[PDB]
Amino acid sequence: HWGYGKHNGPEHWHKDFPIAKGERQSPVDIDTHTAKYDPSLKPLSVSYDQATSLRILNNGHAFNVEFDDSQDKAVLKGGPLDGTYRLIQFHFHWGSLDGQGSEHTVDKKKYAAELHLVHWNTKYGDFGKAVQQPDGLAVLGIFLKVGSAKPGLQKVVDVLDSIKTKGKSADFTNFDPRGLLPESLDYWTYPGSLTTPPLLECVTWIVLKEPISVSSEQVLKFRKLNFNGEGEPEELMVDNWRPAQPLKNRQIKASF
Ligand SMILES: [Zn+2]
Repeated sequence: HWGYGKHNGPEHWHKDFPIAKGERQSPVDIDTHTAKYDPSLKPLSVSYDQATSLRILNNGHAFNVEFDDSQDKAVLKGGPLDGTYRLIQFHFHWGSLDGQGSEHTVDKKKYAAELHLVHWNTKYGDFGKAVQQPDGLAVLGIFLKVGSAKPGLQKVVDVLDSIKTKGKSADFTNFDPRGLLPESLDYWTYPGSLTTPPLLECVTWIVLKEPISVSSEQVLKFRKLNFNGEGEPEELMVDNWRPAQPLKNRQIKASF
């Protein structure tokens, strides 16, 4: 149904998902001069040592690297969060050119891509119940710029040929998401939403200030994926990002 084309893209989503014009939609532009340092924010705790990846899936709008979230293994806590959030999957948004691709922007600057590590609040028991709550998810967003290759990303890049089209999946065990993190965990945080339909307003966004560097060859491989299914007209999976939405009555806080 919805997608990123001219006839079914972000400006059309509100027809099927009225919440698209809601009060706490994502992504947003992060104005670095307006974001206020909050000394009460506790350091972020990213515990991915026991992460258990399972599979990688082309879902028609991105590719998701899925994790076993039936136990407290890979969790995010601390920072602005109260409680424990379990990693369920990560995916990226990217562009057709290096000058665009990220969903959040920083002083209107667009990065080549953006990584979203999606976590759900264990007090709600499962992801489906968590997305119906204002504090149901915590998404760790990390910007990607083109320059040096990210070694930890190569295993993901190399399996993309096996999931070129919509609906294809492939085994993807023993992938360590710690290899996708930048050095610093300094971050900005604000209350927002999922950036793809259903656009539910259930996300505490934690966006890292330090981008990771990936190579041109790495991002070029993302751009070879397809939005379409096998045996259908080829539609390159590029520009799968929603543009910045009105900040409205929200404050972005900085951990630094
Ligand atoms: Zn995303």
